[PDB]
Amino acid sequence: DPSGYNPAKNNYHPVEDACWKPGQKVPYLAVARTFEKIEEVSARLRMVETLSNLLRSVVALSPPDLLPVLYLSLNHLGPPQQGLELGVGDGVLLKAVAQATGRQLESVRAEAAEKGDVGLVAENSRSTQRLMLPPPPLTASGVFSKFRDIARLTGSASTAKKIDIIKGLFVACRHSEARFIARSLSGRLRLGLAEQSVLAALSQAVSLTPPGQEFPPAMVDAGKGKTAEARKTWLEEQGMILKQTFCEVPDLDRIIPVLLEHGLERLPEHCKLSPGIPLKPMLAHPTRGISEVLKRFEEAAFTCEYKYDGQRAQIHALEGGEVKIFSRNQEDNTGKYPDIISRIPKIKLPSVTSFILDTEAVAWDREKKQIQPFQVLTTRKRKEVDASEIQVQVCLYAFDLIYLNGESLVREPLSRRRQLLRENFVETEGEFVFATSLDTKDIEQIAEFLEQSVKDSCEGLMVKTLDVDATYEIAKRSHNWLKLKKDYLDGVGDTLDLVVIGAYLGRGKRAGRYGGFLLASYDEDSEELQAICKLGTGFSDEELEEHHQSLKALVLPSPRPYVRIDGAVIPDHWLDPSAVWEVKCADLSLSPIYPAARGLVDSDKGISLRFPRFIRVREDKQPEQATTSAQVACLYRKQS
Amino acid sequence: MFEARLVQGSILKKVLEALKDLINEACWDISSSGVNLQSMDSSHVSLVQLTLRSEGFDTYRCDRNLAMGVNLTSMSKILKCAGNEDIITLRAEDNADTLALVFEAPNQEKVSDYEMKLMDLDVEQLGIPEQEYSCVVKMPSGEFARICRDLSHIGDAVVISCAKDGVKFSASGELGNGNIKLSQTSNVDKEEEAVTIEMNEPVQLTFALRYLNFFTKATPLSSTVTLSMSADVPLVVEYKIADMGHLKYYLAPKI
Amino acid sequence: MFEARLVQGSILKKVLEALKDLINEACWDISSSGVNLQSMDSSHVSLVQLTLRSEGFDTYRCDRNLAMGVNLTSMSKILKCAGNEDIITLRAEDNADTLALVFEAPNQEKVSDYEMKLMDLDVEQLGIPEQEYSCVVKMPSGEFARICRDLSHIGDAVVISCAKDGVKFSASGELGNGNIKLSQTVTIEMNEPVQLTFALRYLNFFTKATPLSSTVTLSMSADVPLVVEYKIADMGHLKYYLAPKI
Amino acid sequence: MFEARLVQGSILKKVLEALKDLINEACWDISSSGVNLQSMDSSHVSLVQLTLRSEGFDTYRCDRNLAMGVNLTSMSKILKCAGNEDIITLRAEDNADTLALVFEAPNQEKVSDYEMKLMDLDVEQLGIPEQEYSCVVKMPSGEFARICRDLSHIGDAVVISCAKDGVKFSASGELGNGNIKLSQTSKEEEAVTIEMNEPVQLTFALRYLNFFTKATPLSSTVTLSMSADVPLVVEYKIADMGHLKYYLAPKI
Amino acid sequence: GIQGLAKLIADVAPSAIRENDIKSYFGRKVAIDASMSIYQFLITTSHLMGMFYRTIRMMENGIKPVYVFDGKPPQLKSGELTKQHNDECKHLLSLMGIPYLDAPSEAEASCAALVKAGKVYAAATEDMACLTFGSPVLMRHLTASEAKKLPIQEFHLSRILQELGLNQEQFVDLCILLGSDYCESIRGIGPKRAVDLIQKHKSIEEIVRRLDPNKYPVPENWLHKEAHQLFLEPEVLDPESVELKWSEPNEEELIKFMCGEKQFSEERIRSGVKRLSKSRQGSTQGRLDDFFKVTGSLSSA
DNA sequence: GTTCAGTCCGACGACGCATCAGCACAGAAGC
DNA sequence: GTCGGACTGAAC
DNA sequence: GCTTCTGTGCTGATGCGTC
Ligand SMILES: *O=P([O])([O])O[C][C]1O[C](N2[C]=NC3=C2N=[C]N=C3[N])[C]([O])[C]1[O]
Repeated sequence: DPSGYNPAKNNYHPVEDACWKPGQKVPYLAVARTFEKIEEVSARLRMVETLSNLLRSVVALSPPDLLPVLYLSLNHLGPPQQGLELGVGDGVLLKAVAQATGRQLESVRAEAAEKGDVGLVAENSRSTQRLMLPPPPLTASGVFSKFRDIARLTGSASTAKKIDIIKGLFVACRHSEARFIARSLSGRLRLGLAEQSVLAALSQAVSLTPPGQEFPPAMVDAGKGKTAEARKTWLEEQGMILKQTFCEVPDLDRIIPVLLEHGLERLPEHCKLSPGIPLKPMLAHPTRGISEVLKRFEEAAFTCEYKYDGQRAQIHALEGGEVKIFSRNQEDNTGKYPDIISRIPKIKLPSVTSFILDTEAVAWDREKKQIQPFQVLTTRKRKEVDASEIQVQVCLYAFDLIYLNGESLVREPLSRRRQLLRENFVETEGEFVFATSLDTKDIEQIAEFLEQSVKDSCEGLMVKTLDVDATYEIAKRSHNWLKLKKDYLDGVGDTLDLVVIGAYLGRGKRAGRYGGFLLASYDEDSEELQAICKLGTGFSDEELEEHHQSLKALVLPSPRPYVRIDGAVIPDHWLDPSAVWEVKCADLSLSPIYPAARGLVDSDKGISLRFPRFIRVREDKQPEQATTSAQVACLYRKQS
Repeated sequence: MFEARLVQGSILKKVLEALKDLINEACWDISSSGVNLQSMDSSHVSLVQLTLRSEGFDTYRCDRNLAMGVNLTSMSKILKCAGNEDIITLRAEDNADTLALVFEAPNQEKVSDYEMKLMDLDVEQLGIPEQEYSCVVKMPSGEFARICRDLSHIGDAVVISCAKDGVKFSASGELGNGNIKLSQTSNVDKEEEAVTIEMNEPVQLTFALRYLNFFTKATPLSSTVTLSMSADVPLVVEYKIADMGHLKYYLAPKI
Repeated sequence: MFEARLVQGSILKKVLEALKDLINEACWDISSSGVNLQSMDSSHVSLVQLTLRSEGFDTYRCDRNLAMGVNLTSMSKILKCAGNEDIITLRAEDNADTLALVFEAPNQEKVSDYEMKLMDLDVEQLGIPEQEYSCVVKMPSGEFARICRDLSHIGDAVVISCAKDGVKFSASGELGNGNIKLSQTVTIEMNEPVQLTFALRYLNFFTKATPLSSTVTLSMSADVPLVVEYKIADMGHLKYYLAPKI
Repeated sequence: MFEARLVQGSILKKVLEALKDLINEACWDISSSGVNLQSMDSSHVSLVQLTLRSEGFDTYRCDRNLAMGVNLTSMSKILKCAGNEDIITLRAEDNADTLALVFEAPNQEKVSDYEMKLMDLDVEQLGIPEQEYSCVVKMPSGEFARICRDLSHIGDAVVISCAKDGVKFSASGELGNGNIKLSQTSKEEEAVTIEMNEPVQLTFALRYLNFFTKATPLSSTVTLSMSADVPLVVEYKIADMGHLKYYLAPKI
Repeated sequence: GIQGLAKLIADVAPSAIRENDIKSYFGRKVAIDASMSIYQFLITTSHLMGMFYRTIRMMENGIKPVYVFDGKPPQLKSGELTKQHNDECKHLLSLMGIPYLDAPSEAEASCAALVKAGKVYAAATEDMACLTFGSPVLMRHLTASEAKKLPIQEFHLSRILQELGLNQEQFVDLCILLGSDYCESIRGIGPKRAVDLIQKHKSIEEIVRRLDPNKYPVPENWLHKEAHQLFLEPEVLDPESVELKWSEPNEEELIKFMCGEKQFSEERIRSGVKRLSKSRQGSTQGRLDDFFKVTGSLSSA
């Protein structure tokens, strides 16, 4: 009986407190009960505890059901290098609910908008559509099989096939599994816990109850007799072993099977890094200015780098001559740049066999011999690998070395890495170059190189240490390199002052209030408001509550004719424009969807804000006094 | 080892086409008695059962009981590639991985052949009991087909209510509501064109128009069909394919 | 209270198949005289008049005039069900938001009824004056329709020429030009010669009504809206009015 | 300049409708002997030879030899607006800028005319030598089209086989292979006759056959000719007036 | 133009505001104020480039433009506190076959006089002064460029006046008080006040005398009188003194000088004079209300 | 011993290639 | 991309 | 000629991958 299944009970026993017999496929109902117990809890370490409890139960009763229940909590459908994705829209889910509950679409949309959650409305309702056979209860293996089938089934009339399968899963719910299936299909599982925390709950479970025990499990608490603190010290050093083992090779399909059949301490003996498998790339931390860099790197001798506005690429060259290219978010993007694969005979020196390197790829002008913006790259085609007719050329900027000729280098100082990078490759002007780096601690050259970068078409500054914390290993700290943004380095940036025109209802944590906004500039040569962006970030909880409480009475049932919108999301409410909110922008860009500033530079393409952020409610103004589209164009010109 | 020749291949065309829309993969069991096809839909809402008997075949010879897993799409298209009047001969031997179809023309000069790839298939078998039914109606195939083809536009589900005076359909939705009260064809027994009702107790229920639109595809096999309705029971729709067989459908209600 | 019965239900199918397309939403005026309906099109470049006198109704009662606004795409979808020879009967209450319909098959077996939702719709109405047309052509609708289709295949501007000696239709497109003629063997009546131009971007929408009547009449005068008229049995007729292309 | 009249306008209606999906523009060459049109397709893989001999029409008058570039889609949009039973007439001048098409109905209540814009085109002319094709077959056209409609449904390539008393079409793909069997007949309302020399087997694109198939109402009997690796000749005999000959490349 | 009155209408009576699209105005003669139009055309041949291309664009959809130039401007509060480029526009009107009128004063008054006397169906301007001058129909935003989408906004003075019930003088006073170019108004009472105060006090003179606090800043020199008589009977020409006729446009005369004085794309200008000329084969289709009178409206219960 | 200091997690945003749905009509097939 | 948000640790 | 539909694109609408 899983209907009272309680993992919140103190001292869980891996076999005695479960609700299925061993050898059986794990009942998805228990996974749903456990997700409902996790969301009821706020404390993060208590959530990792409850997930570790359940991972321990699975490896005690049904070890083969491990791999799916990870993805039932991790929401992912496979290694990102394969390219598998669910490919279902939230509209499709809302129509499937309407079919399986028999309720008409307008009412369900209105309920889902007032609650902000498809999983809540999946319950409290029935279609009375009684089948002749009450359905078989779903397994976690079965749930995963049906989700990968939704990912696989495509082609003409595919939304019928998807609707059918989703109907079938939905009518097979018993008590409360439906809410979590509704979440599961959106890519928005809202579990309150993610990759690092599932890896932690896993590490705790596999340390408490190792694989290779026969049933009934001979050992359940490998920490027995130790004090909880020294237990925690053993747990966390083992957890660091797991995290590093996960970092050197991203995919659980190489980790979890060998974890069962060899055990957790001997993992690194088999799991060596090699060209042809991608690896987790470094992240960056937002810092405002050079005193902060100097306190962060006081003992650390560091060097300076341009932040180029390109795409991150890892190159993985095998000795047999096949070479692959991978993005930040792990996907195989090779065949976007087959001409680079044609360039490989000339790039490496004749004395080397294979390598792994990291590079920023930027489109390059052949006769102009200059950089071009990210808006150039984003329009690059993706599916066809046709190198005969090439439209947009590319040049490479190096910024780190991983692997050379059969030696791993991730563990090493950036000094020896960059030395071996330079001493073991040839530069090719217009094809591939080192990023220029200046090797000093004086603030003047740093703010000089800042100016040189912002005038050499780059975003900001990158800072890296040569040896102190310099190594590639994410698990110690993910953010070993620093991003120095122009955004607050100027003290105040491209501030703009925009009128409210419309609001979006809140969802998730934001539900029961507003959750997004639409804003306008003023067009005085028409006396009308041009929609310029959607605002959704940078307002705090209680100032959001103040924005809602000010807007509640300000609605209008109709669109007032003073609005201009097109293609952009039709708002949930129309608002009379009575206040202005100062906001911040990171870049102006030529929106193919927004009307504002159309024809002041390009005829049809309007203008909108890269990376918009709210700042302050400008309570004293009148609406027409706000920013004009002519100023907006002036700023755009000033960007070049 | 199987061989089965039948003169009117048109029935075989009609039944494959009429089944395609509801299921893509199904199994025949072939035995020396004849052929059966039981199958379930992916929603597991609508169950279908076809039965053929050897005396309906002209030249029937099965020695070993063989299951054929077949994708409806490829074989439906193969019979779209055939004439109505053509004499059709299925052939295979023990553990044959390929299904042979012979098509015979009335000109003697044309004798076409098509090979279909078989495939592995496992299907769930369910045992629906024969029983009394509270209401039974015989209707011309056209009249029920038209009623449903119409009412598909007025709503999504139909509230049926059979009685001794006449069977009622009724529905409601986006544009209004719509009722059809077929009476019983009582004073003149035309047989070929009659509506007939027999009822021990009235039954009233609700059903899905998508699947009724999927069911009605077998209307060209017979000028009439029979409906069995009973309280809380899956609707039985039956198509008596002359003296070669029966095709039956169960519909899970919307109670 | 509204109650009208009509054995010729099959014409209502044919009427609603033509009215729906040029006017998605329209209003009948129901009177002691019978049923009528007038409305203009989108550009205000054409209008329709439907006339049906109470004489042809198998039973009629009406205590006062009634104005009913209805979406004609809804009535077309409804009547895409009703049978090709059914008796059609219309009913309405004193202040209802719904119209009742009752359909009886000839064989008495399939008996149907419906109750549609009304919508509030007030539309402008134009009172056409009585007049004589310098040209009247009376001729089979089936050739007229084919000629209009054949000409808008090439170009949208049509010239219609009417005189004692014959009818002519002239048009041209980016590919070149064409002329069609009809000989008195079609019947023409005239007082003064007339020649005018119109848009086939309405005449090929007009010629939908081919099933409503076996023949059409064209009424024309200098600088006057062309009238295209179809008879409805004895019970009434349908007219279209099209502004000229000056 | 010339003038030409034929009572059976449907003949030229079908003559056009057969070509409309092969080539959008072509040079019609008109001379005192008759009308010729030789052209390749939009892809060089095939050729057409359409010939109508002058004595085949009811009235012919050509005094100056002339070739016009013609938009075939345009003339399709012309003739679609006329009944099949009407008398056709065509007139052309020496200054080839407009052609006059005239429609004379059998009910003389309607006679009509259209003037069409001409164009200048130079078709790449070629020489088609007559040759003894190692296999040739004559058959009724309606089933030959059905066979093509069937085989192209399962795949995009077809293989012919031509033996001394047996011809077969074959096509293979994901859902299997379909074989169509032809045995010679030797009298009935229609017959299939084989003029064999040596046995052969060839391959052809079912797509271009799916376009060729629109010529079926123009003839009862269609004749197909081939050798080793030469193109398939397909002739529709257009009365005692002339012929429509396709030439389709064999797939390697 | 009068401040904020479009806002008052768009909040109180959107029903007389009709959003419509360019091809709905076929056949229409339109009385264009040349002054505001050439002013936006300047925003050195750009004033001519808009004067050419916008005129073409109007001609394409059956619209016949009537350019009206200014005369003596009245005693503006700002202006009473050059025609090289103006007559440059008069040059190509004759050279492209479009008429030029010269008003005795602000051309918006003479455009409104033309509309209110049946000679023309709509105007072309952005300022509501023409509605206040008595024009029953105002058509606005037409003169915008091809990319700036701007569907064309009708205003219906008759419907506005009917819905509030407040007469033409009781609309002139609204405009003056709501903030004209002729004087300042009372900056102490909100723009929303105008409809309600006119409903309660249907004149500026009755409106000021009832409430005399220090918080009500009536104009220091109270020109809320003189503008009322100006908008009642402005200095305008006789409409029937000029029978409008649209002539054959020149095929070459403009282009022989056009690329010559201001080097610009030959192909755009030559195609422009072709397309505008071909649109004159249209302008043809008419409307039934011109043939048959409106008996009225019939209202469902 | 608590006002900091850092993690980590998901709130939200803007573009754009792909890729499939939804009319819409010629077209052919079916009759 | 980016900003806020709740909570354990930081360590005085 | 009529039927419903099929095979036909063309244009519109989001999902998901950059950042
Ligand atoms: O955290 P953010 O996304 O703001 O920054 C990381 C992002 O910056 C880009 N990048 C440009 N140049 C780089 C670089 N990363 C690392 N080194 C150099 N030299 C790249 O798109 C990163 O993902």
